[PDB]
Amino acid sequence: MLMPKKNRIAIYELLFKEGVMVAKKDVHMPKHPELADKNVPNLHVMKAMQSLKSRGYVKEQFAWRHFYWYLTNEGIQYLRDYLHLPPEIVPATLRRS
Amino acid sequence: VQISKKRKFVADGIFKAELNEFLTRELAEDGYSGVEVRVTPTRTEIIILATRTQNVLGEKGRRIRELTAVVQKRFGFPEGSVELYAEKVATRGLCAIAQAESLRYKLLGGLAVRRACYGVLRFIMESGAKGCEVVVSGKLRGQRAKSMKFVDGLMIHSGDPVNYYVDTAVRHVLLRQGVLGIKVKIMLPWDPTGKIGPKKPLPDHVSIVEPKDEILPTTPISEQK
RNA sequence: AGGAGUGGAGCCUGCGGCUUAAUUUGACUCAACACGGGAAACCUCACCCGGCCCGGACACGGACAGGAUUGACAGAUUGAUAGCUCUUUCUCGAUUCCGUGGGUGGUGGUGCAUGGCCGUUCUUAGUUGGUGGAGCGAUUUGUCUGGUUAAUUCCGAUAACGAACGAGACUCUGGCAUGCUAACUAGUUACGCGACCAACUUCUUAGAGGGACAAGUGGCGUUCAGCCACCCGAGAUUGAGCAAUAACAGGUCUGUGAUGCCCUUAGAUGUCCGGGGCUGCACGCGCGCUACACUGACUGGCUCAGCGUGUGCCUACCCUACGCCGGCAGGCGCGGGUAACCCGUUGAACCCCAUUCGUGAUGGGGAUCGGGGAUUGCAAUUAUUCCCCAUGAACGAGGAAUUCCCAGUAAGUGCGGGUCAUAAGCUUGCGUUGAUUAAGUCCCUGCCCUUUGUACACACCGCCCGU
Repeated sequence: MLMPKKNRIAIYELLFKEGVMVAKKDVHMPKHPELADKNVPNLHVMKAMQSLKSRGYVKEQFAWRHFYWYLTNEGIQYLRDYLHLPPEIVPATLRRS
Repeated sequence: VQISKKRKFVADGIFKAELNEFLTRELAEDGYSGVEVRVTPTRTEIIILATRTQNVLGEKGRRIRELTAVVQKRFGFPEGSVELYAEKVATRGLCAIAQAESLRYKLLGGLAVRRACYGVLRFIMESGAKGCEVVVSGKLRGQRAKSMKFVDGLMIHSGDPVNYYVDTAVRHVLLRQGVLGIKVKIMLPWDPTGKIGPKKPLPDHVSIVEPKDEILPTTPISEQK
């Protein structure tokens, strides 16, 4: 919450570009171990991630102070319906198969 | 860049513990038994033991590539540095973790606990185990929780031999009523070689080599044709 | 008829009794009370004189280029360079807000819904099938008359026979090698100097081994199990760890998207060197801080101990080797050590001693409390931070009640880890000095292996009688 729309689209191209990620719950602290130096404020990026994975339509699992994600196709369908980005631009994650 | 040997050993132990918990909480349904991290010059190869391997690799090795990638991006290894395999376990019937998961997934669907516990106990015994005991504690309807225990065979509790003759698994089963915890203890048989059981025998067990039947005449007489 | 050290003589904490911002959650004998590894300014304070940035996958309502966000010293605030001043119409700019809860949850309830961990009954030796005997049966035998053992340990006996746990064995730890495996961080031999005036490894380190078995002897023991004593021996019941089903409405939901929902509030048990207490003294209690004489401490006049710790995923925080010099930690330059390499053969320490007690208030061990430069922690006082002037305190075995303890016990004494900013009066370990009494008993408190009684079974905190 308390999240601007430019940071929204920023976190959304981050989700588009990465897909499969790992993370840790950090909010107040000003430097980050593995998801810092992204030219965007840490707090708004992490709160937008909170919105992404806790809005109520993609499930999570919280343990050992870290996050591992299964990004369902319902979320992909929501993204395609909202931003109108077709899946024909496949993620580059399908290499080294 | 460098830390002392005490810190290094402790960090290696923490890495092993967190990796084990991670691939315990991920694929407990896949028959996962345990992890074993092997050192290799400038490498860290990982072996996963599971009763079901087609399901940990999946189609086209999807699950393996995903969880290898997340372990890579998590544990600070350089790009493309972690490679884990998935091999079957030669002792499926007398591994405590595997049998605990088997009970938890026999109970998660909603079933009578006595039938499942007796089936698991019978299967462990028919796997050559020296003895077992299964404890299931939790809610069985009512204002009170009960603990019912199923034993068969012989089992030790005290001393050092319990460290290498008994393997224990404690698991939580989440039902809509609440949580029931299961406890599977298996007393491994004594077997030299094969890694099925401990190499040393029970320290209170003394062995004697057995002679054979000797019914012989009074004096040996050579016989020639 | 033993004692030693006690809670009363030298380093404040826990929770209730107990004025308003002060006696603040969980834990009601052992089995609560430096216990939640909980050393409270504050992030963890809910007893707290005070607030703001506030929440809804939905059930229904108020409707769009404005419906406000921590964010100004000097007129102030109720401590506070917090715009909260009934104040500017500065400032990310559609972020959001109000009424009820499921929610991305609440260190929010319920541990009388649970899991898992512990603690305890219960430190003792206890416990249970199968088959076979007995009984209509609950149930009993096995699991025992005796002797023996620390032991349901064994001998033995025997309607029981075969077994399974627990006990033992086991693991770790100490104690011992004219032995073994080898070290440029301990340790060294006559073609060695800086001195007639590259030892096939042993003190330290640590390994495949050895060594102790009531083994030898003597005496007690259906001459069995075993017990006592004595040589020899490094050592002759030798530290701990682990530890049986049934147990308890024992503690923990405040360790854990470990976990089942009845359910408050906007003053979320979020932040921000910010901020009252609890650091009072008629004590309401509990754990703690302390040695009585030529023994206590100084001459600084000989090589002393550890057990251990020590510097980037996080991260901004490590242990320490000379001089400014009053008399040394030390405000600043300086190197070493990710460590048997440096601290350090452990850098403001023995218990000793030509500062001394001639018979005990003196020199002998400190009632406060003042200065010398303070390690540098905003604050410390509403917990951090040295020895000296000898200023004289019942100045030499202690209401009722009692807690711990049998040899390297106790006690004295310092040191290191945890907590941490080198924060300890706490705890967890470690050495150092060093031990009076006892090798017994069932009297008190309890426990166990039997027989017996019972009107008890919520099991004596029971049950129960009487106008």
